[PDB]
Amino acid sequence: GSATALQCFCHLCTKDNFTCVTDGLCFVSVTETTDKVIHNSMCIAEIDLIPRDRPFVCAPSSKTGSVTTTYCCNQDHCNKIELPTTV
Repeated sequence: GSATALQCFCHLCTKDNFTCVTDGLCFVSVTETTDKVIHNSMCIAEIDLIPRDRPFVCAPSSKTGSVTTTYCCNQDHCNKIELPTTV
């Protein structure tokens, strides 16, 4: 149950049930710049874990710019509802 199989509500899914089941985990990129607020939810596959040990993409040392609060979790459908504003 869950953990290895995550249905992460994703942005590009559309007819993919609005969510895609991953082999890795859930991942939302919330990057609110002065460009726009770029919040995109994706099902992060295990292959998409970069690096595979721990996707640093979920913790790129967001210091002040970009406001990139990356959601990564192993709960089902926890995608855009993980840690509240964690850089």
